[PDB]
Amino acid sequence: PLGSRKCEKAGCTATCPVCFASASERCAKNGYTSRWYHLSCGEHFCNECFDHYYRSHKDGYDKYTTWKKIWTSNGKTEPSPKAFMADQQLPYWVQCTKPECRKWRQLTKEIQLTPQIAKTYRCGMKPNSDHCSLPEDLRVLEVSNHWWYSMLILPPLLKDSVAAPLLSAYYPDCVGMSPSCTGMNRYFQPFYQPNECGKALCVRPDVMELDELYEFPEYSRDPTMYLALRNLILALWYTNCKEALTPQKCIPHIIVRGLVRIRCVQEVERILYFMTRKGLINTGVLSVGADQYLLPKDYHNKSVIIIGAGPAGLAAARQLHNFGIKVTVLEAKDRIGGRVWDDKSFKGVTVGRGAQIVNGCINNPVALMCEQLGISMHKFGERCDLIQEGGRITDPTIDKRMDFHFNALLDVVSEWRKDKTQLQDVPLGEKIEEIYKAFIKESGIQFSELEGQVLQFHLSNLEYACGSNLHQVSARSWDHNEFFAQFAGDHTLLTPGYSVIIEKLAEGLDIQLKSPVQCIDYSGDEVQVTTTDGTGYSAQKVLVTVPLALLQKGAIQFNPPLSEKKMKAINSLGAGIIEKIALQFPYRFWDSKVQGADFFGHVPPSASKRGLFAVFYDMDPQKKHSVLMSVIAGEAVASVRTLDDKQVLQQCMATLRELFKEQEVPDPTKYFVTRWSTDPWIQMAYSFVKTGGSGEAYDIIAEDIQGTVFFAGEATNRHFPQTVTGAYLSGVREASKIAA
Amino acid sequence: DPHFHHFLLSQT
Ligand SMILES: Cc1cc2nc3c(=O)[nH]c(=O)nc-3n(C[C@H](O)[C@H](O)[C@H](O)COP(=O)(O)OP(=O)(O)OC[C@H]3O[C@@H](n4cnc5c(N)ncnc54)[C@H](O)[C@@H]3O)c2cc1C
Ligand SMILES: [Zn+2]
Ligand SMILES: [Zn+2]
Ligand SMILES: [Zn+2]
Repeated sequence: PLGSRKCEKAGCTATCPVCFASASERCAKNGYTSRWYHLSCGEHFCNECFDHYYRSHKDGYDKYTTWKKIWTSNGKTEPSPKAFMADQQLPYWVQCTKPECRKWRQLTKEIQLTPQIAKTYRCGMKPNSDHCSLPEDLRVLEVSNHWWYSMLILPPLLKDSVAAPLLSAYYPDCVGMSPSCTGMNRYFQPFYQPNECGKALCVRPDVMELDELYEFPEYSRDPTMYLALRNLILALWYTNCKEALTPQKCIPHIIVRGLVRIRCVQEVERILYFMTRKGLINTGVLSVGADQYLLPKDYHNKSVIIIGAGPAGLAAARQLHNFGIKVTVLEAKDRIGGRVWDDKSFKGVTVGRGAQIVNGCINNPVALMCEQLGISMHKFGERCDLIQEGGRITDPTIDKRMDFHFNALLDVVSEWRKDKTQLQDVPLGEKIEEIYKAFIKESGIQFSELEGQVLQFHLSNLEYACGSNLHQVSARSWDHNEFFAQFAGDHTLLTPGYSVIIEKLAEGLDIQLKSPVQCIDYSGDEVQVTTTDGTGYSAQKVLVTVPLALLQKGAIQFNPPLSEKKMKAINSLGAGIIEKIALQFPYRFWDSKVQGADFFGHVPPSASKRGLFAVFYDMDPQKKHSVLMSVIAGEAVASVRTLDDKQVLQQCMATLRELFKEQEVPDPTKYFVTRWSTDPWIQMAYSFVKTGGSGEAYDIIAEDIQGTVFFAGEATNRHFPQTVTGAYLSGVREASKIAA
Repeated sequence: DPHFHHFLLSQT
């Protein structure tokens, strides 16, 4: 009767507190003590065990001080006795893995929980009967109660998290890991480093993102538990991206003392499903069987028609199929891929007629997919000599000088734009030419004919990037996407081709080729989708991923029609265009002059030849086979429209013979010339912002109609326009919206 | 600032 049997904590539901520490010879056990300390509704320790560590004259004080020091030196939270108890003394809980038992059990205080123990535990297991039949401790079912966590004192801190090696620059308790704790693909950098500049597809490990706050508002007050589990989940995905990450896989990696572990295990499942739906994990070319769908059955009860089987359409279809949702894709052409189309008949080389370069590999879904497929990319060398007609290699200082001036011209454009509205937008090309003449006139510096020709090369590089002569592109908005964090790291040639990724995304999906959509009717209960031959399809939801030019032409009839606001956005973007030529030779004639560089430039003879085979690419990085690819950009696409393939070839060969004037150039034995501009279902290479337009147009086009008609494709990605990467992510984006 | 945020977790 001297002492208490009531917990210190007001509102606590523990009618009988027992001490979990039994660290002091004087432990009150289950009897009366001065004060019962409350870690949770089911966990308390007595006053003398408190004192055993807390007071200097007691034997557990030595342990407390050494822990307090470590906690203090690499931690941010207070090193209180409750914190010491929760980190070092609270006994572990583990769930029996027998499918028909599944009961939670407390381990004896000396046992250190490990992943292997958690993986295989069953009732009764010890390092040295009828154990499953014994009743489950009553405090377990209590953890489910809404209030349980609120009555828990300190947030859990994870031990030996798979995330820890990646977060060594953070204080562990800011990322939900314990301060007392002591060959991943180099393109996987999912976590921001402290005060590192923006990069694409990166999370702060210590801050919840907007969508995370939105889905789990209960964590806005204290995100520790969420952050620890989200970071763990991401770290697990990236350590093995070739298989689906499941709750069962995560649970053995959640290591924390106490009943709170139960709360953690109960939460990791919801967090995992969220990250799956959003496309952060369980993604890329991962494919899962009917018995292994990535989201629970409550997401499964819907049907989707996806129009177009390019990167965007296939990404969405792959995501939704993997989730367990019913998906049908309708593709106009006799092949899947869209602006991914590879030619594999070149001896020992894959040459893309469309996409083949990866711009920024760090965190790039394409790099993730290369890892999953076990394929290699080739990082481009820096060297690109500018070769003149006929033969002269341009002085690198001239190259660098004119590049500097071209960028200076762009810099003053970004000054001029600061006080202009869309109604005041001028062509970038017009504005450059104007500023150039103003600079030429003011300081009377005359550039040589060559310097002028090299400026022209640099100009053609920007026309190349935009897919247009710069007189059609917005001075205000040309580089709008740079406002957002962009993909860091290597620029690579995807040697095996994007087709390898496309084929994997598509495998096992329901895809209807040669089924060009002509009508989408969303006025009724289900969407009615009609092909050009009158074939009928229906689903609850429809995703449109057709190219921008095809929306601009109105090739698909929408009932009800698209809004004026959408039409204005659609028409405010440009349908950019480049074409490619590929040439196979009997031998590598360029080796003597090019000396293993990945590419060489071609200085335009005059303004009228700008963009006409500006850059040639050596298509075998192993330097064995002889294939060159070149590009036709800007005004040069026009000059080529009325030429047949033989004639384009002639001009290319004439160019090469001028570039390598001092030597013989063999005849090509195989070639292609692309005609994307006149491919009826494509009609372009990639989007750009036309004069008067805004980057916002990408968002407006991306906006769903009545949660019923959805839009994806490169021209719907404001952060990452133009690219296979951006198209892929737009598909992942829409799959998330659709699955919600 | 949108110069930083994760594209897939900034959709709301
Ligand atoms: C020559 C060239 C070079 C490029 N280089 C690169 C590069 O190096 N790196 C890079 O990242 N990107 C590059 N791109 C751009 C990139 O290929 C595209 O951004 C990307 O493929 C777009 O994906 P998508 O899914 O959005 O559209 P698409 O790939 O175009 O696919 C859309 C699909 O819609 C189908 N379709 C259209 N209308 C209908 C209809 N009515 N009914 C049914 N189906 C329809 C089309 O047939 C097509 O298959 C290049 C493009 C070209 C043309
Ligand atoms: Zn209590
Ligand atoms: Zn005690
Ligand atoms: Zn059991």
